Formats: sequence, C-alpha cells, structure tokens
Amino acid sequence: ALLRQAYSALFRRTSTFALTVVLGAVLFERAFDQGADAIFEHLNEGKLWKHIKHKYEASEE
Amino acid sequence: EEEELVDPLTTIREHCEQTEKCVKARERLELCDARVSSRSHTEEQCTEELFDFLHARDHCVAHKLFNKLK
Amino acid sequence: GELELHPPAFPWSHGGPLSALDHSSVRRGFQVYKQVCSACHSMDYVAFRNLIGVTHTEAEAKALAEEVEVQDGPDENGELFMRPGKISDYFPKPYPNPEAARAANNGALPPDLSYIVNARHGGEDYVFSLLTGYCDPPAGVVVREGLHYNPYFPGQAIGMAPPIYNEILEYDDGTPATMSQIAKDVCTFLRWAAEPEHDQRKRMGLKMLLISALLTSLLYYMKRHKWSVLKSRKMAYRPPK
Amino acid sequence: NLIGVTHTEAEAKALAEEVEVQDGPDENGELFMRPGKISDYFPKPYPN
Amino acid sequence: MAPNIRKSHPLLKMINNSLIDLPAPSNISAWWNFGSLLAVCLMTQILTGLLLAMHYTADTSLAFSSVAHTCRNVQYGWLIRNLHANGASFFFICIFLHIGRGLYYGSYLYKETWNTGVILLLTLMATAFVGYVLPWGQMSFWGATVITNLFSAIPYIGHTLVEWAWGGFSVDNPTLTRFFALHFLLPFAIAGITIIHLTFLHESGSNNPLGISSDSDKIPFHPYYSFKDILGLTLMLTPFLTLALFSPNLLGDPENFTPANPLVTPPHIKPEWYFLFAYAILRSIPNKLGGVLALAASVLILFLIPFLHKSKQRTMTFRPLSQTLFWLLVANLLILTWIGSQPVEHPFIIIGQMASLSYFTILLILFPTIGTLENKMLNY
Amino acid sequence: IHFGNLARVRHIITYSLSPFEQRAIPNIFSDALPNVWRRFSSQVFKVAPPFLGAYLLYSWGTQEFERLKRKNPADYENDQ
Amino acid sequence: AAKNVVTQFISSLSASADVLALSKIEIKLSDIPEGKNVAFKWRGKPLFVRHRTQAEINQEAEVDVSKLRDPQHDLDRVKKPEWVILVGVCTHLGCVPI
Amino acid sequence: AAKNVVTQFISSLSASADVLALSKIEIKLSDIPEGKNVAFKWRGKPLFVRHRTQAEINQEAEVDVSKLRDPQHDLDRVKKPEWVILVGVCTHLGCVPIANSGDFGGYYCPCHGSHYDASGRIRKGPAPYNLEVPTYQFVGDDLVVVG
Ligand code: HEC
Ligand code: HEM
Ligand code: HEM
Ligand SMILES: CCCCCCCCO[C@@H]1O[C@H](CO)[C@@H](O)[C@H](O)[C@H]1O
Ligand code: FES
Ligand code: FES
Repeated sequence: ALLRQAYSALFRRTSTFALTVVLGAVLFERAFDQGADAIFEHLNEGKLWKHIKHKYEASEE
Repeated sequence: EEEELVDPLTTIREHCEQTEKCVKARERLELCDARVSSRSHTEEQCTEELFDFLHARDHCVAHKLFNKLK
Repeated sequence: GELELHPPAFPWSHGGPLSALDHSSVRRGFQVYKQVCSACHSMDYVAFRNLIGVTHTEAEAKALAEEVEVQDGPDENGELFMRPGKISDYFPKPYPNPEAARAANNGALPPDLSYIVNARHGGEDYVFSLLTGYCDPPAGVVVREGLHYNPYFPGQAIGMAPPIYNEILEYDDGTPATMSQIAKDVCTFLRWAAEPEHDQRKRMGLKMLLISALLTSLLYYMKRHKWSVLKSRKMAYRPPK
Repeated sequence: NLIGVTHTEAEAKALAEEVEVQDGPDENGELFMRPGKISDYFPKPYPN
Repeated sequence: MAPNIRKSHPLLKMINNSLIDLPAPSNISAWWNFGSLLAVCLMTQILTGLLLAMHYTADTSLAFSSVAHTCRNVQYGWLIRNLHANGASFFFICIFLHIGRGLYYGSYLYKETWNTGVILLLTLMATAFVGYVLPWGQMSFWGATVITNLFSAIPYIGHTLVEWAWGGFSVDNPTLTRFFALHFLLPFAIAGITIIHLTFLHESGSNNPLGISSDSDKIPFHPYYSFKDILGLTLMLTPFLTLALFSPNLLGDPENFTPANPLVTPPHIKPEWYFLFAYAILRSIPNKLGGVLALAASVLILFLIPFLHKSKQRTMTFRPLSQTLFWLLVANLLILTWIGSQPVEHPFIIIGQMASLSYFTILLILFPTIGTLENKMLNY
Repeated sequence: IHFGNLARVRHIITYSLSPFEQRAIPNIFSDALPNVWRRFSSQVFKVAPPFLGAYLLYSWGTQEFERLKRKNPADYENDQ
Repeated sequence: AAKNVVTQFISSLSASADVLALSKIEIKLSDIPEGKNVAFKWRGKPLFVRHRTQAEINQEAEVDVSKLRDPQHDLDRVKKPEWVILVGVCTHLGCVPI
Repeated sequence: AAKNVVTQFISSLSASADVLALSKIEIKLSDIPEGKNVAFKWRGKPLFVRHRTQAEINQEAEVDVSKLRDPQHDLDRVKKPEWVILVGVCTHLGCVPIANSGDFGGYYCPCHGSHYDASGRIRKGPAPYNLEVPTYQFVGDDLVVVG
C-alpha cells in the first residue's frame, strides 16, 4: 500500500516531507517541462524554426 | 493553357459574389449607383450600399481564402 | 458618428491561443517588407540579429545586414561616414526625418511599421483587408488628387497607393506570389515584428493553465480538508431546564 | 542669463543676434541658419 | 517572560495578533477574500513596478522607446511589463468588489476602517492615473492633457493650479518626470495606509454576512482563512494570468502604440476602463464646472454612505427591497461605464444623464428611504 | 488578547471530528448540488432582472445609434 | 522661516527659467508683407501671423455672422485690420492648416 | 512555479539582448597585413590586433629584461605567433596607446609617457601592469572571436 508506505517513509517526518517536496519538485520540473514543450510543438508542427531550420542549415549556397 | 498565374483571391471573390446576400446587396448598390449617376443635384452617395456589399462579400472570402494560400 | 467598414476575421495560423506563428510565412513576410515596404516604411525597433533563430540563419542575417550601409562616426577628424551593416544594426530608415518623408509622398507620412498591427483596431485582419481591398469610389464620392480610394481606410481616401500586385516579387522558396499570398505573409510578419514573444508567450500560457488547474484543485481539497471540522460540526442547547 | 546681471535686455538681444544658430528642420526637412535669440546658449566653436 | 515566543516577541506578537491567532467570524464568505487579494495585488504591483522602473527613462524623447526596448530586449521584460499593466486592472476589479461587499453588508458602519478605505481608493486612482502616462503614447499624452486641464474650470485659482501641476504650459517633459516621481511614491503611501486600514479594522474585528454579533463563534484566522485566502488567490490569479498571457492587450487602447504626438488629437480620448464610469458622469453635466464637481462627488459620495444608513439591520441579507436596489445600482454603474466608452451623441448623451441621475438618486434618496420603509414593514 | 473576552456563553455543546476521520467534499449529489440550486433560485429574481434590464438598454442604444447612421431615402426622393 | 522654505520648495515646481524663456514670442511685422502668411514656432505649435490687405478685410465684412458654426466677426478677433494672428492648429483634431 | 517566476525576475536584471549583442566581436585574421597594427571597437574601448612580421617575435621576444614589473611569460596567458591582441587601454589612467610611435616600436600613451613593446608590455612609463589581454577563442583560424 503506497499511501500507507508513502505516509510512513515520506510524510510522517517533517524533515522527510521536505526532502520529498524538493526531490519531488526536481523530478516534476524535468518532466512537466519536457511534456509541455512536447505538446506545444506537436500542436504546431512545421511552423517552428526548429522544424524548418534544416533547409538553410548547411543546404544553401 | 496548363500553366498561368492566378490569385486565388479573385477566384473566391467571383464565387462569393454569386451568393444570396451578396447578390441582394450588390443589387441594391447597382440601383443606387444608377440613380446617383443619373442625377445632377443630389447630395446622396452610395457608400452605405457599397459597404453592405463589401462586408458581405469579404466575410465570405475570409471563410475560404486562406485555404488556398501557403 | 460616421460611416466605416470593419474588416472580417481571417483564420490566421496563429490565432489559436495555443497556436504559434508559421515562421515560414514570417520569413516570406520579411522579404516582402525588405523588398517592397521598406522603401517608404521604417521599422525602427527590429534589428537584423532579431531574425536569427526565427526566420534566418546567423549567416543569412549577417549577409542581409551587410547589404546595407549605415552611418557611424565620428572618426578621428569628427566626420561622419558609411560602413556595411552588422546584425546589431536596426532596419534602415528610408528617410532622414519625417519632413523629408512627407515631401516624397505628397505630404503623407508612412508610419513606422514596428507596432502597426497593435496600433490599429483589427491588426492583421485590418492591415490585410486594407492592402487587398483597394477599389474605385462609389457614386457621389470623389477622392482628391493624390489620394487613392480604399473603403477599409477611415475617410476612404488613403495616401498610400496600392503597394502590392501579383508577382511584384519572387519568393525564393518557390511560393506563388499572388497579391493575396503577399499581403498574407507580410501581415504575418508584422505580427511578429510587433511582438516576438508571441510563441514563447503562448507556450507559457499552456504551462500556466496546466499548473494552474493542478494547483487550484490541490488547494481546493486542502481548504475543504481543514474546513471539514466546521462544515460537519454539530451543536445542541442543553440548559438545566 | 546676462540680463539683469551684466547687460540690459536690449544689449542682450543684440549680443545674441550677432550669432547665427542652426535651427530646423523646415518644410522640406533641411537644416538652416538664423540670427540668435536670448533663449539660445553661447555658441559652440566646434561641431564635435 | 511568557511560554511561547509567538506571543512575547515584540514583532512575532504583531504577526500573530493579525494573521495567526486573530479572531475571525466563522461564517465569512468569499466576498471577504478581497482584502487579502488587494494586499497581494499591491505587493505584486510594487515588485513588477520596480523591475520596470529599473529600465525606464522619464524623458519625452526616450520614454516610449525605453518601455519598448524593455519588452524587446530585457529578459522577460515583456512578461513583467504585461503583468504590471494587467495587474492594474486586476487591482481595480478587486477594489470594486471589495467596496461592493462593504456596501451590501454595511461594513461601512466601521467608519474609520471605511474612511481610510475611501482614501486608499483615491490614492490608488492617482497612482494608476499617473502610471498610465509613463509610456508616453498617444492616449497617455492626450488623456493626461484633457484630464489635468479639467481643473482649469475651478474659479480664480484654476489655471494657476494646472500650469503649476504641469510644470509649464502644457503636458511636456517636466510633467512626465514629476509623474514618474509621483508614480514611484504613491504605491508606498498605499502600503502605509493599508496598515492603518487594518489597524482600525482590528479594533472591531471582521463583520459577517448575517450582520449579527459573531463573538459566539469565532475561529483562528490560521488555518481557516490563511487557507481560504490562498485558495481565493489562485482562483482569481488564473483568469488574470489567462488574460495577461493569452489576450495581452484585450483591455488596452491600440492608440497607445503610437508615440505621443501633440499635432494629432485622437478621435476619442477616454481614460482607462476603471475610470469611465466617472468620465461618464462628467459629460452628463454640460458645464465644465458642474461636471467636475459631479465627478468629484461620484467618488467622494462614499464618505457619506455611513450617514445614510437607516435600516435597523446591518446587512441586506434580510432586506430584499434593498437588495434589488443594490443590484440596480450595480447595473447602473455598468451602464455608466458603457456610456463612458461611447461618443458624445444621441442616444448616448441622454442615457448618460439618466444613469448619472439614477446613480445619485439611489445612494442619496432611494437607499435611505427604502431603508426606513423596510423598518416599518418589520413593525419597527 | 481577543480570545477569552469575547462573549458570555452558556449551555451549548458542539461535536466535531478530526479532518482525517471524514470526507472533504461529501454528499455532492445528496446535499451539495441540491443546495447550489436552492441558493441559485432564491436570488435570480433579485439580481438577474436589473442586469437583463441593462442589456436591453445597451442593445437598444447600440442598434439605434447604428440606425441613425444609415441614410433615409426620404431625403433624396425629389432630387432629379 | 517656514513660510519661506515652503514658498521656495513649492515654487520649485512651477515653470523653470528655460520654460519661461519660451513663454512669449515677439514677432517683427516688418518681416511680413501684405498678402503673404508667415508661421513661427510658439509653444511647440505653429503661430500664424498674416498681413491682410485692405482687400481681404472687405471680403471679411461681407461675412454673414449668423451663417457660421462659431459666430464671430472680424470685430471679435483682430486688433488691427491689416494684422491677423492665429494658433496654427485645426479645431477638429490637432492638424496644422495650409 | 516559484522557482520559475523568481528565475525569470532575477534574470530580468542581467544583460539585455541589445547588450549581449555587443558582447563579442569576431576579427578575420586573414586580412591583416604584416607589421601593421589595426584597432577595432570592442566594449566601448579600442582593441588592438597587430600582425607580427619577422622582427617582433625576435626583437621583442628575446629581450633580456631580468626583473619585470609584471610576471609576463607569453606562455602564461597568450598564444598565437604573428598575432598579438591587446586592449588599447593604458593601465595608468585608462588612456589609449598608439601604434605608429613607440620608443620600443610598440605603443605610446600620450597621456604620461607609458611605452609598450611589440608584445604590449610596459617598458618606460608610470603605468604599473601591462595592457590587459582579454578572453578569446580560435575555433576557426581565419576567424577569432574576442569576448
Ligand atoms: C511609396 C511608399 C509606400 C510603400 C512602398 C508602402 N506604403 Fe504603406 N503607406 C504609405 C503612405 C503614404 C501611407 C500614409 C497614408 C495616410 O496616412 O494617408 C502608408 C500607410 C500605410 C498603413 C496604414 C496607415 C493607417 O493609418 O492605417 C499601413 C498599415 C501600410 N502603409 C502598409 C504598407 C505595407 C505592408 C507595405 C508594403 C506592402 C507598404 N505600406 C508599402 C506609403 C507606402
Ligand atoms: C489598498 C486597498 C485596500 C486594501 C489592501 C484593503 C484591505 C482590506 C483587508 C485586508 C480587509 C480585511 C479582509 C476583508 O474583509 O476583505 C479589509 C476590510 C475592509 N475594507 Fe479594505 N482594503 C482596501 C480598500 C478599501 C476600500 C476602498 C474600502 C472602502 C471605501 C475598504 C473598506 C473595508 C472595510 C469596511 C472593511 C471591513 C470588512 C468587513 O465588513 O468585515 N477597503 N480591507
Ligand atoms: C500601486 C500599484 C501600481 C499601479 C496601480 C500601477 C499602475 C501602472 C499603470 C496603469 C501603468 C501603465 C502601464 C502601461 O499600460 O504601460 C504603470 C506603468 C509603470 N509603473 Fe506602475 N503601477 C503601480 C506601481 C508601480 C510602482 C511601485 C513602480 C515602481 C517604483 C511602478 C513603476 C512603473 C513604471 C516604471 C511604469 C512604466 C513602464 C510601463 O508603462 O510598463 N509602478 N503602472
Ligand atoms: C500559477 C503558477 C503559474 C506558473 C507557471 C510557470 C510557467 C512559466 O515557465 C516558463 O515557461 C517557458 C516556456 O518554455 C520557459 O522558457 C521559461 O524559462 C519558464 O520559466
Ligand atoms: S480637418 Fe480634421 S484635424 Fe483639421
Ligand atoms: S594613462 Fe597612459 S601614460 Fe598615463
């Protein structure tokens, strides 16, 4: 039971609660950003420089 | 064709002008124009009618024009 | 008040709250401006470097700026002088001062286009309508010598002669330069010049909502959780009656 | 600044007219010369 | 000295007696969330404001572009600029609800808390007014020219007082500078006065929707309201951000993207939305002088509310008559706002005067009257 | 010191449970919503009216303004 | 002391020397011949000083005072028939006339 | 959220776009004639890029000046041969040296004397240190990017 476990190892001791919030944040950032950036780009296929860059990035003159 | 340059604009403009409200407006405009041109002392102008027309035509164009542009 | 015609709403590729600018269309637009408008229209707030990573390569940009001569100085003798542009320079002004500009356009003053789509009600939808929309005046209306009729411009008599016509230039990307294509691309470019943050701003809005929805829900539960103690609380009146 | 300190309003008006200043632009956007007013500041000897 | 430090410490004691152990009624609603928001709102303006001030230049020849250069070159300059600009509206939106709440629940009966309140409003207005001139755009300049010139109607000392304020003969550089000065200053005075506001407030404690003594049921501010307010903070903050980020200029006049130009009067010079309602009452009275006074009164009227309370009850919770009258008045303000946005022509001109009349009638005559009538219907 | 000098209260018992022995948002359909509706009903006829009565005035005033911008053919019927 | 320090500080806000210096302008009529209008810079806005001939002053008398939007005869304006001084700003929306 | 908003606001104080745009200048080595010294503007102050001919890494690199006033060892903080890049600013009272004259054929600061050799080292003069040597890079010989 995670809730039970979580409570025991993470939420019971104020010191560990804090540690969880931090490491939790660090991982949440990394994943929330990547995900949103991902969503934003798919929603805009072929419009971003990231997409058309290749045409002039070592393919002209 | 087999190769000439056409602006999708003028094409979709023609197509929209044959639409009910455009026609109805286009009509009232011709009349206005006609009676304003046939007179020599009238204050009248046909802006209003011209607009009602352009407004109706253009609203129509917008709905389609960008479909044909890159 | 007075009569005016309002432009329609074109479905710009960047109208969606979550939809960005089509940088390809913007890249074209830059050309349209560079090769047509820049002839009378100043764009004081944009610099060649601004293009880098948006529509052109650092290299293309370096080139595009060297195509222009700018005025630097003074030198050792206190004189002014010319030099080939750097990406740090801003798009060249077409006239020394407004007085000179009016002078070459029949007393009319072509406004700087840096914030035009935000300086006019309708932005692109308006600018686009205006460009393509020139036509002959209706009955009873006479446009004075020097102006051109445009029903979209207030007063309908505009000092700007239709600036774009089919094949007036050639998109080097191989795009059919029909007049409307031009107006469309350039309008798209004007949006960008007016606010480069466009895409980043919207990408942030996305993040803001997601977090917002998540954070709100959480704090609602927390708020409710604490309050529960009161919400369900029960009382009674027990006098020794 | 001289008026009421070392010279009379009149002398001052004169002392400034002895100089040509650069005003403008005009109707055509050009610069041009004109005789000084008491509102002008002592002429610079060099452009820069 | 004492057991726990939260009460003994000369400072924690303060933080405690007003944010932790402070007695709050148990039944206050969402309408009470506006105090904290106004507070947060303030701390936020000052923060974004400073950040923008560290890049601004107060000079007719550089203001407009300093602001532009900020949005264009300063990392997140564009974001800060937006947040600050839209923040001002969020501010007023909030203050208008705060006031409303006060009116509908007879909070004004706490005279001193209320009177300082009116002072906060007046101050916030001056602040937001001068703030708007700083970007030196068409509307900035022109609005400043029309609004400040209004005083010229005041007899004998009129013109003098204006040319003094302007620092010259017309809104020019000497004005832009002293306004930037004022704009930087006032916010801090707001903060100070807010302390007084809450100080008087604490003498009596909060009021509550039922309008009856809540001593029989008070609760510690924390966690109840600390939590409730943090919730109300995110609930409003969402629309604020949604706007500020998706539709940035939804509320701003496009005319302000044009550098101020003294040789081109815009077609319709009008102040920011949150002022329209009064701009409207201004044009209702044809007569430069009367209209000014009417304006002044439109806001100064708030100082009389306490003396126009005739009901034997505090809130309107149990006064249905007063309730429609209250919502009428609100609607009335909405219309006034609307009129302010339209030109000065028929049918607007007349609707204007009508709404302006109903405004003062409702606050000066109807409200206290319907109030008395309500007492008789209760057999009081 | 505000907690202790508030009121003279006698004979009122109250009962409450820890936040952990109970649900945060309980009886949403059996109690919650029914009341949301209840509250909504009790007010509509007090608020809504003047707001609707506002809208109208707005619509009229708007439409009329536009109407007065339109031309009345009865000014040019005899302009041969 | 107080009165002075306050007076001093208070006046530190009214028009500075450089501004009063542009407060009023003196134009030499000798520079303006009849039949020709001349414009000078006064308070950032164009100042019109025209030398009207005894001829235009007459076309001025044939002006129907009750057939104007702003009812005023040459009487209610100029001080010397041959001299007309106006603020080169259109009354409509801030433009400079021709 | 907090981390981001703070990061954003915090960075709103560091160098803006227009400033980073003048941060570094790129000089083309393959267009500089031998012996002749050229100056460019970098960060509002003169930047000296001289092409050493044949009697520079010799006549002013073999000089036997026992006790120096500044521990100048060309292998400490320098690099390329026929290339010397210096900040055209004297370390006395912030004046700009000259390339034409020079008691030591190097540079001469007309403010108080300060004579600098061909490698840009104080010889005869009141200036303490030697003309500063800025950060740089060579990821492309025919091109150098100072800054
Ligand atoms: C020959 C110079 C010239 C060219 C080239 C030109 N313009 Fe203009 N433009 C003007 C003039 C003149 C005005 C001012 C009209 C007025 O205010 O009466 C103007 C005004 C404008 C306005 C609208 C002004 C308003 O008040 O709404 C826009 C927008 C505009 N031009 C867009 C463009 C664009 C985009 C291009 C290139 C496709 C372009 N112009 C090319 C001269 C030019
Ligand atoms: C800088 C602006 C202001 C700030 C930050 C501020 C803040 C607060 C705060 C924190 C509260 C306590 C919580 C609440 O009931 O909302 C409060 C209460 C109150 N405020 Fe304000 N206020 C401001 C403006 C005003 C104005 C304009 C008025 C009215 C003219 C006013 C009238 C009141 C009154 C009467 C109370 C009592 C609330 C009750 O009925 O219990 N406030 N204010
Ligand atoms: C009381 C809170 C404040 C309010 C209600 C407020 C309001 C405004 C308004 C309405 C503007 C015009 C925004 C625009 O449309 O461009 C503005 C601009 C500005 N404000 Fe504030 N402001 C406040 C506080 C501050 C403070 C404390 C500072 C910093 C000391 C500040 C500095 C500025 C600056 C520098 C600008 C000019 C840049 C710009 O226009 O974006 N503001 N403010
Ligand atoms: C209610 C709290 C809302 C805060 C949401 C944080 C989102 C802001 O996050 C921003 O997203 C941009 C897009 O990739 C990045 O370029 C910025 O560096 C980042 O700070
Ligand atoms: S005619 Fe409109 S400003 Fe002169
Ligand atoms: S600054 Fe160079 S010798 Fe003094």
